[PDB]
Amino acid sequence: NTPRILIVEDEPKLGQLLIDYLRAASYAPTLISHGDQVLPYVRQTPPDLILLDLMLPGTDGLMLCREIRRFSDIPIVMVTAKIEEIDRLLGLEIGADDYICKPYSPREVVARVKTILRSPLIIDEGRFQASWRGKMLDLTPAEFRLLKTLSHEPGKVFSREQLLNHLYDDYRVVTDRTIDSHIKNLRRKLESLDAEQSFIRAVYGVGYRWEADACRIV
Amino acid sequence: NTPRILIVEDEPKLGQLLIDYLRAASYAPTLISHGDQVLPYVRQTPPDLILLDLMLPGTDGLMLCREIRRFSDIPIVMVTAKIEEIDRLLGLEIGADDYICKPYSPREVVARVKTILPLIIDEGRFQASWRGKMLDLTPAEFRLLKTLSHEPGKVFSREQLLNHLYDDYRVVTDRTIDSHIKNLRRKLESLDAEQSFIRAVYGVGYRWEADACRIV
Repeated sequence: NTPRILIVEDEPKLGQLLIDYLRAASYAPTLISHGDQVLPYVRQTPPDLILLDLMLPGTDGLMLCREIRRFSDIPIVMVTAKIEEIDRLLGLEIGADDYICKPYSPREVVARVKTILRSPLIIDEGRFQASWRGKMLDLTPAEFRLLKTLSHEPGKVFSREQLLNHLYDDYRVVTDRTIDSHIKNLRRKLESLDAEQSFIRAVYGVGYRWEADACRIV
Repeated sequence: NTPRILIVEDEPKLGQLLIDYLRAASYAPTLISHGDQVLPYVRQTPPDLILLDLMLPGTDGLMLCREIRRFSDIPIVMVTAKIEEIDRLLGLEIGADDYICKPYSPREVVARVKTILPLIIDEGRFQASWRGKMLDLTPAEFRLLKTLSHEPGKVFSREQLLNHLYDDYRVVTDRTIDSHIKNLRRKLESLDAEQSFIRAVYGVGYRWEADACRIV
């Protein structure tokens, strides 16, 4: 159960070469000698991608290309020139000032084929963004760290000193404000989206507590 | 004073074509057709970049490039590309499932070549620069720099500079005015020292003490 690729190529040597490269890339290559055979094959045995050699000038490639596109939206890679290997490049050491423009290699053909074939509170710490009921929140890095801290352990009272230590451990957080300022600001932005939800409770000298749902981390 | 680029191409049409495209990009192109000519040219008249076609007769470009790389670290682009296929495909509608496999065009290499190659404020792309050198400024530092330097000698209180940071929607920080000013001055003094940029007086405000900003 791997992606199958139909190679429409007349030249037998290159045809086999593309088969060798594609099969080695864990694909299922199939070769066709152009002509009438192509169309019914695409209808009965549809591939996941069509590698088509437009024998330019010819125009017979483009005509077949246009014919296939009429009844199917299967991706077609229109080969313009003659695909050749460059084994001279293999083993070549690339420095910091050595820029090698990509060749017209069967390797690069395989490469392009690979490219073509590819809790109301949600917090993503990979991109550092949060959302309440789907609505995005515009938070400063401190308001974010406090949001994730409280919402991860809901019903847990965090003292003002504890939250500071979560802000200290989080570089990308530099703050001249106080904890009370942030909590109000974060709550203000949360109440902007809801106003019907009890988000953060503040008991002086005791600490802050998240009184909403547990954040879902992505 | 523009970047000099050496083109090593044996094919005359593509050679002249690369010259035209590169010169149009405000560069200084020089074409060499033979492999025995380039090496002494790289010595006597060193270019800023070498556009080297991998496939030229007489001597292969790889033994040619290994030679240049031995006595210079000038950036070398290894070209394996040809002319572009216009007219044949001109007018064709390229769908989301239509992928064109074609060799690099002389337009594309010039594109790739380009990639390899006192106070001014461009409020468009939101950047600044002092004495040529660009400034890495946070949205608050930028807004503060423009506000202060637009009117040198004028005193803004911290209450007023807060009004500006509040009216700027690019600005979202956890820092105060005093920190941004300390920062903005720290980055300016990192460039050229002994030049007094911002003066801060408590209870009075802040004052830009240098030349005015040149906008856009």
